[PDB]
Amino acid sequence: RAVPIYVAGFLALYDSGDPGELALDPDTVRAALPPENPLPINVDHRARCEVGRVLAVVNDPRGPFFVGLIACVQLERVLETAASAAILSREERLLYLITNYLPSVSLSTKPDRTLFAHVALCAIGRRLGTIVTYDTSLDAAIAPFRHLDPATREGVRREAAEAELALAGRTWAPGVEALTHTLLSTAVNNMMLRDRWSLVAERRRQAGIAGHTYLQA
Amino acid sequence: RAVPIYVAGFLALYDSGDPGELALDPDTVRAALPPENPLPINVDHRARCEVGRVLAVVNDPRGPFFVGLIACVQLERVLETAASAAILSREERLLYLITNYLPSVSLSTKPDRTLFAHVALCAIGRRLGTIVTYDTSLDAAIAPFRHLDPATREGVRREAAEAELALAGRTWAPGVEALTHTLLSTAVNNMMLRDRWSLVAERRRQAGIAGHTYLQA
Amino acid sequence: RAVPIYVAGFLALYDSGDPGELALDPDTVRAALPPENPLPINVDHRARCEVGRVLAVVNDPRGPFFVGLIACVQLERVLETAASAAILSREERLLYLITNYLPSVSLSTKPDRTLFAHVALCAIGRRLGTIVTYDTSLDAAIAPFRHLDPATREGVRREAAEAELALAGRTWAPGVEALTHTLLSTAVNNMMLRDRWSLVAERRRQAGIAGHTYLQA
Amino acid sequence: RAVPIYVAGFLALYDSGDPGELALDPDTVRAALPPENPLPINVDHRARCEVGRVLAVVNDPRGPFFVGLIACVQLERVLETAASAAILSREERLLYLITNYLPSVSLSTKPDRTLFAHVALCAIGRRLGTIVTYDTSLDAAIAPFRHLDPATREGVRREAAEAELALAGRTWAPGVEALTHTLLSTAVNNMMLRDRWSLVAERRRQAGIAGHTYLQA
Ligand SMILES: *P(=O)(OC(C)C)OC(C)C
Ligand SMILES: *P(=O)(OC(C)C)OC(C)C
Ligand SMILES: *P(=O)(OC(C)C)OC(C)C
Ligand SMILES: *P(=O)(OC(C)C)OC(C)C
Repeated sequence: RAVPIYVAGFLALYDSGDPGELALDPDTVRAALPPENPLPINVDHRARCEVGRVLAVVNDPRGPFFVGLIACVQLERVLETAASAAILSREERLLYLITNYLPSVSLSTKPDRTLFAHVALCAIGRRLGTIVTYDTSLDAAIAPFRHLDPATREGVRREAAEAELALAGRTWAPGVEALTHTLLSTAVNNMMLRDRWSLVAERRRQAGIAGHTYLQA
Repeated sequence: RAVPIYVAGFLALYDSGDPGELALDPDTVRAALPPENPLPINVDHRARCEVGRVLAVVNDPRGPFFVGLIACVQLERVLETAASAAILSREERLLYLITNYLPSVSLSTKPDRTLFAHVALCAIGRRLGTIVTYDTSLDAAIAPFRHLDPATREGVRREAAEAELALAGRTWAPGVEALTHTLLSTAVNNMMLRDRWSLVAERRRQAGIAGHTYLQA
Repeated sequence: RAVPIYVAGFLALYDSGDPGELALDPDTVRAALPPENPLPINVDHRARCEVGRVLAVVNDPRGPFFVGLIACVQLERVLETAASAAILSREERLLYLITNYLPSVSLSTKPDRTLFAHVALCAIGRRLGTIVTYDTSLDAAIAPFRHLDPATREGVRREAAEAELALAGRTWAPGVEALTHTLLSTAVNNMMLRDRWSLVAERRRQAGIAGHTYLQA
Repeated sequence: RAVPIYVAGFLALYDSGDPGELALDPDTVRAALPPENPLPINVDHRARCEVGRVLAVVNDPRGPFFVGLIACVQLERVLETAASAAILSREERLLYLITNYLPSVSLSTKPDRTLFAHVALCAIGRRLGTIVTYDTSLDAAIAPFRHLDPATREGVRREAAEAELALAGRTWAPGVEALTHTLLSTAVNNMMLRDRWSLVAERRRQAGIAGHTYLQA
């Protein structure tokens, strides 16, 4: 019943100019992989809102790149119904809705294999180039990433298939009201942002994302 | 328990440049006042979300001006809790939140006394100069309005005091989930709006709003 | 200077219902691979209009799938200038223009390795499911193909990279006037088609193409 | 060498339902006739492509009707050669081709005698009932028009004979490449038109065109 959605994007870009604290480097990422424990995916750090699971994190010459799976029907409905949409097809309407509402990732860290805590989908992340892609196929989710080492692609596909076998069939169900409140919060807390689409456009460029994306920026 | 909030603003400006359909003129407004029936105030036209009542609508030389009352504790909690706010005192926080989240009014019309149907608080209205002010005192809510005919002030104060006497003590209770779902909707349907704060700044100027407003534009 | 464009799509679907003559089967395709000689890519069978080269043809359980490269700047200009376009970005404008003008492939056959003669880009092909995809990356061109054996993907990527090494740097230049006349011909000869977009939509479905494609059907 | 082709049709219908701007009325047309200066005929408003001349424009009770002459051998060759035609006799092939490729007229206007600027042959015009007829005889070109005031016929024949005497022998020669580039453009800019033949069928009915026309709609 749930539309399995794949998210892909950089958790961080290595020499991007992230402030002192936020910055991530090759050796620290090297030491965090593979993660000791699975990285759950939640909405706007509200840890009650688990909606998926990070399948693979690969250290790309540009930064730690990841691929996740979101199998949550409540998240679908809550979004589908909120959209008193004027302006398609079907799950594409869903792709269009999640991409533009939740265009960024945000990695939380607690060096060793337990450094990476979890990833949160959000409107605007704190590190650069953190704009993600959503699609119903892993290959389709990673394709808009043109500045990606060939090895990263081949490795993220391999790990992601195995990883899927485990949580095969798992669906998350955080609670429609929990979901509803969490997304209102994502809006209310980002209302004071002067034109967020500039940042989106800018960070989409830094990530090397290009193509016929649903992202309207 | 509810913090009575006063909304004030122009429902429309007379010679502003509103498209054919939306345009309002002095004669039509003349004929519509006083309203046959009280004007309820709701959030984003979702009639289920009645949160207040329009006390006075005076035909100012510039356009139909209004003053309304919002007495809803659910709206307060729904907003207060969504704000995982970083960044003043108390109900001022409340003022700050609603002002920037729902900065515009929108008058629905069904000429005679039954023309004006209701007013909806919203992010961006379709008529110019429709930026409102919120405050815990009627006098405070109308003060930022500098291009206001002296008669309009004395008239809007007089009717408001009376009008309040009737719905004195009334508190609206649409239901927190209805509120929660309506506000997310306000957020989702306006996500593709490029910048928005420009329009808010422009239309604030048009209305002649000036002062130490919570409106961050 | 030329934008290398990748085309991908089925040259034919195995049990699709193609008329007696046009039909292709597994064993006949098996016997034609690898092609004795490279398969050039031309516009609407006008053999003077060579604009690219077929990189790989892989026998997929569904039909012979191929991946080609178009490196032609004249084709770019002729299209870019014809489009007195109302309605983006850049080479995407080019992607949008070539996809919707030339949405199909047409394989010409002269069984043995010399069966496959060449492929022609055209508006509407004669065999079913022959709707192609164009993109600036091979991976991005094949991603909209969801009903594709995993082996096909891994094989078409391997062959295509090697093949590219040979014609690396090759650009085609058929002649802008030749190009101009050939494309007018594509239009004039398909004018009598009652709604071609129905077929496009239909044959896009038969191919298992899905996603945020430039193809406006 | 050129095959003189006669075009006939309504430049506009009086009470058809043309949007605000495009709408034409009897008085304005009255004032515009006769045209101050001859009306050249071109392909798709590209003023470089003058291919004929409007002989008569008579104000019929239904709308401004016209009869024009097209004497251009390049247009003939450009069309004849583009058609890698499968599928009657000769100049009839020519009739068949132009009729279905450029089935509509479009009157550009700059009220006084200088209102009408020129008419452009095109695929789909913006005003209703603008479907034209082509033939090698004026009488043949106006015959399909059944809802035509008897006066209009006798008037349009009379002025046409005279008008011809002046531009008697004139043959236009825009240049085959100009022609070739203009026609591709006609094709590229109308590629996103869903169906088109419906509109052609509808507007043929509106004009009151009936008969054994080459127009395949
Ligand atoms: P993330 O990018 O934050 C990590 C640095 C913890 O963004 C949050 C604010 C949603
Ligand atoms: P209001 O300004 O609309 C009235 C014209 C009915 O704005 C709506 C779209 C929230
Ligand atoms: P192709 O699909 O034709 C082969 C069968 C030779 O289409 C042509 C008519 C463009
Ligand atoms: P015509 O009908 O346009 C006039 C109104 C100028 O059609 C053009 C768009 C070819």
